[PDB]
Amino acid sequence: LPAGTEDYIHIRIQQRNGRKTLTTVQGIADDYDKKKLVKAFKKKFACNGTVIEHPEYGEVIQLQGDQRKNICQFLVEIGLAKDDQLKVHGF
Amino acid sequence: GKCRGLRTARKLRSHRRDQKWHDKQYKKAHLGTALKANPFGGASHAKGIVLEKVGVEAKQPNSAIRKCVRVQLIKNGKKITAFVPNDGCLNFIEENDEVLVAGFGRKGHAVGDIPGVRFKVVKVANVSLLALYKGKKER
Amino acid sequence: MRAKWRKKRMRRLKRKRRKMRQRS
RNA sequence: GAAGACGGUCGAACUUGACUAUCUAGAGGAAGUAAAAGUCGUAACAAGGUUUCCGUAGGUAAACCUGCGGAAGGAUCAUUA
RNA sequence: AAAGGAAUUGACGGAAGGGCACCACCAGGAGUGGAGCCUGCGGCUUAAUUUGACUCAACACGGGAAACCUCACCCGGCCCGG
RNA sequence: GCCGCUAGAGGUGAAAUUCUUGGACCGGCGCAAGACGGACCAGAGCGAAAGCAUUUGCCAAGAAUGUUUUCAUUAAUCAAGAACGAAAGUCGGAGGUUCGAAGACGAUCAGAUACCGUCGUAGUUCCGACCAUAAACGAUGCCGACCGGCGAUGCGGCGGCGU
RNA sequence: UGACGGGGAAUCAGGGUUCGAUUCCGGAGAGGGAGCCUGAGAAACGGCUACCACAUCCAAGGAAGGCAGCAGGCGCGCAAAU
Repeated sequence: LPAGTEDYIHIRIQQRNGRKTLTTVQGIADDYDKKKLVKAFKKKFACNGTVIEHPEYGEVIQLQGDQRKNICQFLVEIGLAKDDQLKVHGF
Repeated sequence: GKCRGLRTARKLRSHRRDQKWHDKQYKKAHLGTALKANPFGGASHAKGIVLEKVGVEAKQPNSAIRKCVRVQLIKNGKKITAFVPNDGCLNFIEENDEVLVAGFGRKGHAVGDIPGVRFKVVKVANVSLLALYKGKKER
Repeated sequence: MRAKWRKKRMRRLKRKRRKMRQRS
């Protein structure tokens, strides 16, 4: 198994117009390769999303439509979790 | 254009013998697979034992909760869903009773406004629901 | 659904089914 | 002139092999058509905002997108010596 | 318990072509928008800052320029005109 | 490849990725490579349908018309069966100029792993061996008969002033 | 094949379609299969011999079985008489 993740993971969700929301993740890992786990993010959460390239930052993945809770479902289902590092910024 | 000569009776009859199978009532009543999947097996009624009482909502333009029962048949052991017809005729039924279940009136198709239910209950414990309903007999 | 892509998706489904059935 | 007995035949039945119908318990696992106040977007109908669709081949959460050949059910029945 | 075919009227278009109008531009004038002030509306506070109206078809509009009545609104009390 | 000028070329709604003082784009004379056959080209032609376009050959084949030629019903449609069948595709070989799925980048957008640009593999190209599907469309089976007109067009034949 | 065959039945304009286990004829079988005795006539079962299957009485040494005859009860059933 590869190395454990770095110190903290932040999930930020913001709004766009109508009935829609635009949700981000921040700071998963710098060590972890295969950062095209958007492909596993999109195909499990049933959402359109991608990674946009932000400098000196945590390789933000933006997904459309509200999943804060489904990230909690998926990350305890998979290896990388301690379940005290995930701070929810939902409104 | 048809084959219409004088010695051509075999072509006409072995045509119409084979294009009768594209007719749906002839295929559904003469192939034999309908009689094995039907819960009655070609009967008019079937006696069975009430498992559990359900309510099913009507289809989309109506709004009601139709009172029905889940019956398990004695004869072959399959489980059906039957509709207990009149007003207040749900209350005359205890569970684990013999009921005599007839079809709903459209011969294998399940319609009304009630989805997936084609059976209705005639009797409960050898007294019929008309006699129980009018106050002519008792339990 | 455009019927060619319904055809293509049942084509992919049958190709995966015949992949999973001849392992044994 | 009875029982029995060698042999002969007709031969039910049991024995271990097959193979082949009909129904049944099937842990999982993959699909539907309804229910229609869930979520993600708009692919189709207006030149539906990239004209649609057919055959095939590759890809992608998803409608779909792109290639090469074909059709108008097209958005032209026609455009000049 | 319809799915579909052809055809008519209508609505709609991110189609093609005409027409009208100073609630359109062009010829142009006084302006408005920047400035102090009356006044309405959005917010903010209040015990209350009552209220309807939000693109022409809201915002000097309720003929609404209210010191009491108006007067709905607040704080305290009489009153049957039960 | 050789010249001989120069600071931009390309591309787009706008741009950026790409190329360029080791000399690009444009101009000139040349060589070679592979694909392709414009304009003439039409509601015109041929083919069983798929399809088919530079010249001159050679190889067989065919509709139409003309016929006082011959045979004398040999015919129509087609279970079984077979031949061909665009493009994509698969395998073996040769070829590779351009286009171009997958892919790598750029930019448009909230997001586009789509349209829009730069480059590119497999393929497109040819010779063999497969596959037999298309909106393979006149969305209209084939043979025969009968039933109004009209003016041209392709081919073959006949008859008519003229030019 | 929820198939005994036929004379026939219910529908029916002409054509058809469907049904016929059923009182008349013809076949087949008496739980499943065999094999026989007598007799003119049987592969008889209100005859016999076994095997299979299921069942009754027993002093556990043995004995006897066959309603798809009329009535009747069990059971299966929506569904059939003294």
